[PDB]
Amino acid sequence: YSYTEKKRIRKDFGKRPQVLDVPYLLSIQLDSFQKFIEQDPEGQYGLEAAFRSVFPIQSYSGNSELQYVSYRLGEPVFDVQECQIRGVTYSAPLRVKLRLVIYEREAPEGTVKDIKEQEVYMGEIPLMTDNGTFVINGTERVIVSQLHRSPGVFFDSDKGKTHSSGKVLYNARIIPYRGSWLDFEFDPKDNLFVRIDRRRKLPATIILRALNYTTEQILDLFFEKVIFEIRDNKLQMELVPERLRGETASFDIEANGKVYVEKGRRITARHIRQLEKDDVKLIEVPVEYIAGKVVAKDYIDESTGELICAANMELSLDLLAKLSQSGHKRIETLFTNDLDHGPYISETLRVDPTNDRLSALVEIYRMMRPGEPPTREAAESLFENLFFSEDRYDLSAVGRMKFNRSLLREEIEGSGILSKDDIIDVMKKLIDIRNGKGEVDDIDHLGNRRIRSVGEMAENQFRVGLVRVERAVKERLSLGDLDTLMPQDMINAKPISAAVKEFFGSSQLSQFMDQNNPLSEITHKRRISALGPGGLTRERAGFEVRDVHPTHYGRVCPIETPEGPNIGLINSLSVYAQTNEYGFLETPYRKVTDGVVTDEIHYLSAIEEGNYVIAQANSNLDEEGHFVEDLVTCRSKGESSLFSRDQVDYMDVSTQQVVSVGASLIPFLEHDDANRALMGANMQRQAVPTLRADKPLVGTGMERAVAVDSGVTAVAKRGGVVQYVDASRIVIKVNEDEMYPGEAGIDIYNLTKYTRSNQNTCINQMPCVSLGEPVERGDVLADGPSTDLGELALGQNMRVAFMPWNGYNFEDSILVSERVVQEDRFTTIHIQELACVSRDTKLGPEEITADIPNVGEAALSKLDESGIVYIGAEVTGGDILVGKVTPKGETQLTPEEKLLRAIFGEKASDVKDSSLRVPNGVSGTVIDVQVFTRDGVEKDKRALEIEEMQLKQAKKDLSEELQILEAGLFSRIRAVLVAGGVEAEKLDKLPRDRWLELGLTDEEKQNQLEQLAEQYDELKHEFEKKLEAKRRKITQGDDLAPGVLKIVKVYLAVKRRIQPGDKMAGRHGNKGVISKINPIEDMPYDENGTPVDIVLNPLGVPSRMNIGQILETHLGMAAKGIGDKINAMLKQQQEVAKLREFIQRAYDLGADVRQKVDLSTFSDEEVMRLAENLRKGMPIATPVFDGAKEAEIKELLKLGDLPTSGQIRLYDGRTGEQFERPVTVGYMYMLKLNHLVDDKMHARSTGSYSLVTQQPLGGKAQFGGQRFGEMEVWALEAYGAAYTLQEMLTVKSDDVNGRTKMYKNIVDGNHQMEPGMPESFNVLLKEIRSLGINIELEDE
Amino acid sequence: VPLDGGRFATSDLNDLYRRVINRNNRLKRLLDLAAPDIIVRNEKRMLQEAVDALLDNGRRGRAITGSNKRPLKSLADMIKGKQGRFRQNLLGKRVDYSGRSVITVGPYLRLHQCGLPKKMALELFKPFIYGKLELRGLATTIKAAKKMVEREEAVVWDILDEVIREHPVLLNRAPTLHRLGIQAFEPVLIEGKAIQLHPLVCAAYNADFDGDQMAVHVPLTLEAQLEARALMMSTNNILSPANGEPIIVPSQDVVLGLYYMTRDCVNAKGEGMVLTGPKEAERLYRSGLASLHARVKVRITEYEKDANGELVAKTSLKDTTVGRAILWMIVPKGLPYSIVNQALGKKAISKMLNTCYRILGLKPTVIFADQIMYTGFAYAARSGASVGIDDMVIPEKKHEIISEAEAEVAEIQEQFQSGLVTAGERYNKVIDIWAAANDRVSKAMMDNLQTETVINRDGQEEKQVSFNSIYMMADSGARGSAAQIRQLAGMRGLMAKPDGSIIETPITANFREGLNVLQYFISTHGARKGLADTALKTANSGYLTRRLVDVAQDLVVTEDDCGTHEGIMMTPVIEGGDVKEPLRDRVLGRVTAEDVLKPGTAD
Amino acid sequence: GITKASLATESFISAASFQETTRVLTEAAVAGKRDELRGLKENVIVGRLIPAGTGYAYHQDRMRRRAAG
Repeated sequence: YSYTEKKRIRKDFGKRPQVLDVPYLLSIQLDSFQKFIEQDPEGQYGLEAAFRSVFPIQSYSGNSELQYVSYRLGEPVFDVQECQIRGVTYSAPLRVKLRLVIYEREAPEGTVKDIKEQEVYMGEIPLMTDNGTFVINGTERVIVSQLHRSPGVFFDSDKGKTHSSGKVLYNARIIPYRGSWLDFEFDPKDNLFVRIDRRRKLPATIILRALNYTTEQILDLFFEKVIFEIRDNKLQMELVPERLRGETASFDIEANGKVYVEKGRRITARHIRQLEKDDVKLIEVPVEYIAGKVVAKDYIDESTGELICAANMELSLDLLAKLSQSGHKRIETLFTNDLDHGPYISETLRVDPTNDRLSALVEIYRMMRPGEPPTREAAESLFENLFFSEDRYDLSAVGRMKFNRSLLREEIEGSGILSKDDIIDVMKKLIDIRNGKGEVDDIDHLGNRRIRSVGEMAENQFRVGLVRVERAVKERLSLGDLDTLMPQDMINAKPISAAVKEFFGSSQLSQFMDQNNPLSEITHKRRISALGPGGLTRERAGFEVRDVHPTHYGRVCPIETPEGPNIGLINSLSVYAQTNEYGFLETPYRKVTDGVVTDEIHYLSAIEEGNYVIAQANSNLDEEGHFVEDLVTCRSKGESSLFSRDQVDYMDVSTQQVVSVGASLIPFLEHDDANRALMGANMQRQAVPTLRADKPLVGTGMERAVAVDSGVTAVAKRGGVVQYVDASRIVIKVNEDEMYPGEAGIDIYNLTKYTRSNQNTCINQMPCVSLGEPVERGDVLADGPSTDLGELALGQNMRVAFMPWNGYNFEDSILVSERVVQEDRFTTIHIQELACVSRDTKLGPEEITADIPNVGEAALSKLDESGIVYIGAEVTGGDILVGKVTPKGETQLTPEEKLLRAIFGEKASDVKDSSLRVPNGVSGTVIDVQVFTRDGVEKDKRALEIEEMQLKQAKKDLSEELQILEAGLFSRIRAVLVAGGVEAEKLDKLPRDRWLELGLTDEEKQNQLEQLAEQYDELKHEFEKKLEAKRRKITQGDDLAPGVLKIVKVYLAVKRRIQPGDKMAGRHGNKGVISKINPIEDMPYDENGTPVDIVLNPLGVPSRMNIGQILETHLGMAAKGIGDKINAMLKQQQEVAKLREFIQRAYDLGADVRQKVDLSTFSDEEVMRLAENLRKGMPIATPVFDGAKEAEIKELLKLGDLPTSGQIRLYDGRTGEQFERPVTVGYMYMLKLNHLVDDKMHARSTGSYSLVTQQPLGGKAQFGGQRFGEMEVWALEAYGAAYTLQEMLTVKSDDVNGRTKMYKNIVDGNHQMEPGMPESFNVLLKEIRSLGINIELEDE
Repeated sequence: VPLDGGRFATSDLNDLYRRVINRNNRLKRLLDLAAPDIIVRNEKRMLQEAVDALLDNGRRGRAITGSNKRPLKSLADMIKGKQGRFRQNLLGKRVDYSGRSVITVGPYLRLHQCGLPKKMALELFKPFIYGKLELRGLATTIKAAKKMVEREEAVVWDILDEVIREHPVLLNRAPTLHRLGIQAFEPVLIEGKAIQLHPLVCAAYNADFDGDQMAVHVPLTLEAQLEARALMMSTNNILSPANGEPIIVPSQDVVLGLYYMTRDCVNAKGEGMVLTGPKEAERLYRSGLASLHARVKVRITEYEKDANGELVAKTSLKDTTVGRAILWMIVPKGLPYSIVNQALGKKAISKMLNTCYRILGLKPTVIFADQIMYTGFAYAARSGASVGIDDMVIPEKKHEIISEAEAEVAEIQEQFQSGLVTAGERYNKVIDIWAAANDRVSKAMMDNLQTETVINRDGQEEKQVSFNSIYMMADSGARGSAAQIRQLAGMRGLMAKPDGSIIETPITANFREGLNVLQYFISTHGARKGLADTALKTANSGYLTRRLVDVAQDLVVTEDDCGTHEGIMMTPVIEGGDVKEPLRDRVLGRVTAEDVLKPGTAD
Repeated sequence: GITKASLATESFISAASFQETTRVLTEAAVAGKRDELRGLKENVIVGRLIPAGTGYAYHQDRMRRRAAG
């Protein structure tokens, strides 16, 4: 077992052996962005693809072109941490080698007239942190993946558009990655159409007329030929038997002197085999039968040279006679069956008014650019640039792949330009689907939906920037000078940087990280949205998109999704899901060969899945790997049934493969309704990290992964033995073999103490190791905000009893004891930021100073000399935090103030106070002050003090850094030197720098000694050089906004405690607003006088069907029960052997549990440490759909000598008499949500008023008033209360004279209203009057 | 106007206005330079376009966009739409003297009372406090009164309790679907930050305590105070305005308390003794000498409003239980004992409130509703009603039903392969046999729950109605129904595919055994269907309510009698066997169009 | 229909309040209309007392004063 696991082993009730360990949970973000950067040599991705896509740029003439060579990412100015403090994007410079070649236009290709190579700077690109995030403007943002319609061709068909017709009508759509959509469709009269750029409908064949296709070629392409021979007697027709399906004989078919089909009957399939066996070639056809058929090609009068019958025209008797007259002895017609080969292209050609290529191009032009008189070259260029230009059209690799998949073509790759073959094939397959062979595609299928991650949208935005650049580069290359133009001259970083900086900071998909919890982070990074650019809209989204789809199984979670207006659009990646090289989700499966369930794992997409038959993870297996049941439950073609054991192709990997990471942490998920599982998964994210983190007694074994893979903890980079643990750093001395040859082998982790999160919570880290104890690679060295020894811990477990209590648990209310508030176990720290900016006004600079007018020494007691609070000062609402006073000018006062100031002789100062003070209702402890000053403004005294302290601590930190590293290095030197010459007196008494030139026997000893002499050289160079670098960074100025002289940021730290109103919840979707903090002596108490921490309603469970919370409760009471046994063994100081026996008995308990832990291999110290960690209750793992069963729960309850019914006799706390019938009591894990009533309570009597409408709207301290909407106006109209309404319209909101007059009346003690007319009404009158419409008020 | 950062903020009209003037000015210049009339024509086109974009950018074929690249907001776009002046700043406004907060239960409250945090009431009633402090002389200066209020002296709190007495305050919860969604309570100052709501008034608000928030509005003027006291006060609104039924229905914990107390058992402590009234029934229960529900003979003296509204006292020796005798002490005089001599689920409680209203009036009904609430909460807590995993009992004969249906579907498969049945016919038949097996399992569980209790009587078994926690919670009407219980213990029936197609095979497991992976995945389709349907169903209902209100706004009762002739002719709706609605419910309260005669004519 | 009937109101402020504001206002302009503020909505807009419930007694005073000039 692992070191961090040998100290607290969670008992696992899983039964199915796990065969694939969960992947790194953030690989989507990391892999995507690493594609976006890392230099692709060949298979263009990311920056290389964008450059090769735009460059080279040829000038409009061809005299010169701008050429691309390579790119390189410079080092970021400041690290992630420095950017957080300074508030600046964590980016890296992009530096692109470029070449300007200039050709001579006299000589043919006189290339060497000018060659000009120069590295140019274009844009900065933000970099991803090691945890899948970006530090943009100091705030940590996440860009969520996108699920969009994969590029390619989609055949759809709407049913009942013309509802009177009730006729399904089809359409095909070509959606390129970049470019113009192309939409073929039918219409109720079976007429094909093309809708370019959602413009007007055009007869579809017109597009073919734009591609050099004459009517003969069109009909040669789309139809099938029927041959007529005028064989000297009445229209002998060559017959192909297979064309004779499903027809009626309107004349008697006779060949070889034999009548096969009798006239008047239906042609039958027996007749067709008759004709095939008889090998009939030719049948006589009557001349009246041809009056309906249509001629294929265009037949001329070859006797004279004139035309007879135009192509695609219906033959008649006279036309047939004329054709026979002119020596035409072979005739072609079109096979137009009403069943299988409809006359679609023929009818469309017939309704098409165009007759040649130019007229079709002109029609295209007039549809695309209506009003503009088209020309030859304009029309030709427009149509060619539509689809056949590589710049304005890209189907992309995925697009060409999906296109050929929906065209059954063989080659995966191709070209991003539409061909003629492609439009022809799309038309042909749409015609097929109209006929009946093949069928439409469904859009919700996850083989037609694709994931665009951060690397790919970033690449797209970078390419858009490069286009913006190439415009002006072409403009400058065509006209401007040549020999005096370096490439650096003609590039502008602004257009490129603006594009990338708009995506990373202002995109809909680029959004503030949810940092309420380690789970909330790690599930914001696995989100998958269907909004933003190229996505849907929450109000124009349908129903088919929202509902689950059978292909979501293993790719997207069915449970976790917001339950507001974003119900189905936003959803979370499943646990084991991945993305193909084309962006399609895929899920692992064990291959099955010969019944045996193999160990090798194939990732199947959503399309290569369907045709296989996939067994389930619940299906039992034997040692060999064979199934046990004969009829294994499997699913195939998107639907499930029972199959044989040898008919099975694949198996699922784990029973948690269908759920996401947040729903994988709910225990007993299978016992809860999916409505409550949805709510539980959603609320589990908002849990606030409490003061002390406590493991869940019942978890699902997935907590360790969510904690270690969030990067909220400090995992060891390499093994070794801890050298120095501190509250704020862990120095670990690496093992010998894990140590690279040249370096000291000391890893230093600087834990991040109390730091604001995005949500004003506390990101704190606490070492969980002890000095001088071994550690291995991957071992958690420091807990995070909401972890506990490496396991996630979003909330705390406490004694819940399910029973009503005097109406204090009515309708989801929670009755919480007071022993829960005394123990400060749901107390949360809330760090807050307050900022005061000193600005240059037109009346002069504003000053931050202690001397504040109209304020006594009372308030100024806490400010230091420069006017900034001390660190540690416990402030309360209203206390001054920094003293800022602005220049003030002539204040027009009233004669009475004139008299007042001229009597007491007190003229107010010319300086107004705008000092920053704590917002009302807030207490706290100033824990940090940061001062930012321009580069050019003198630093006040406290800025200098802060600068000195930070400089000194930084210098000391670097000194300790190098001191520890070189101490370990001198240890390495001594260790190598005890080999090959051990010296006692001379070797130690020398200062350790006495090896810079001294030499000993030539082995690896002196080799390392010379290595470390060079290390002396360049590491002194390092020490002083980069120490001066940090000194410069510390003392350098700041790029503040224009007009800002200095900014002071003060960091309170509130400590919020439970109170009535704070929403709590559990993992099973059972919310609750705490109703009463009940005294300890009143809680229902057990038979041993131990009271009950929380009392929950039993009427919440039945109609909600979250039975899990019951089972969990029972299991919790089992787990804690075991702890008590162990507690009574450690408090009675019983031998390690007695504890080992009992603990071992407590692990090997389940039916046939997967886990087996053998305590014979633990040393007695390890057993005692494990027992110390279990004495608060033995934690238990209950995997999601492989849980623990009531048989095992009750064996556990019997192990801890508890009531196997899981339900005890509670006595009342107040009257002391037993509750009549037993109550269920056990430890349920509760979470304090983010809905703290401190933040939700708000009130207002009077305050700010908006500017235009003159109606309540504050927000800074006192927020805007309560909106009294239309529905409430209806309610008051219903009551008949006209006066309450009138005051809520005029004097409470808009009536200015009214509002102030009535404040005066209230203060006088007279409650009366003098209402006028609201401001918004006569604002409306002005706005209507400004439309030239004379609206007035007909006075009396 | 200048924003903080030194940047300015301008209303888009300025930009639009600028274009007009610019173009107008250019035109004034061209007419002086005698331009080629092509240029003057173009200038006039652009002037027309600019004025059009000013008056209505949208209606103008191409919408002018500013530097943001999103379209500019023209004049017509400000007086129009949901965001226009009309709908957003002129019919519904932001309002002073108004706060909001999370709500919690005050179960000690009376129907006309709402908890109100001290801080919120201090901030809402601030000018009242200023005036009162000046009046008492405690602060002869408004400026120093503000100082006293901010310092929060201990005299401010006394002034606050003096100013808040008899001052009703309107509580609101959005969405306000009906007029009982904004009710005037009378504040009680509490130490906290969460409003406290009387439980009985949650149903009207549709308020539950899992994070809901309520807005508090203070009626300032004196007419507003009398309106909130006489029209809106929570004790005036006990009858719904849609139907006449009460809306002070004891909801869920109180109803389980009443049901547990007014129930009975075969042989329990105090079986068949005689009690001298309800008071020693309470004494026996408290002493622990008789169980809350144990059949007993008690003498009771019930009253009855005879002709001339006088309550005649008649006493007798009823054959009741201890619990019903205890509860008779809270029941008002004028009501019969029959109202208490029953199991008393939710329907019975609401109907006894109806009888109290109809016989006695509003004041006794309000007092009675409060007393019912207190005694229901009290005795629900005395019970110890929980929910264990053993309270959901799987029928011991569910496995065989399942296997029988498995064999039947196998047989119908063999009759499909043999060609005897078609695909569509196999479907309806197999769906029918699955529905039949589901109903058999439902019957089996409801027979193993509702009455399984076998109780000794004189040594011999006597089965009665069960005391199962889940059965009682379903039976009293507190929470749940036979459907949810069915999903808890019996198999949870057939699910539907996202197209409405009932999945051929059903979910044969339940929540006590837990679903399979596929069974859970199938359940999810219906879960999300229902959830998204609920999300998108509220907007349609809101639009319907809005359209209805804007039709019906200006209709008010304007006379006493138009002196009209007959109107509608009213008859029960009997659609075949079912008498959908009777005459009493279709005629109660209306006024007869003309004289009505008995079966004996001309009477 | 309810929406048509609510738009076929004789008062252009009530009609303009909720649907087709542009169309209603244009029609009222070319009609030279006037509304006498009788519906609840009209009086809610101009901040007056609605002619229902408690405002009824007030508004009938205005009716009687309209009777005598």
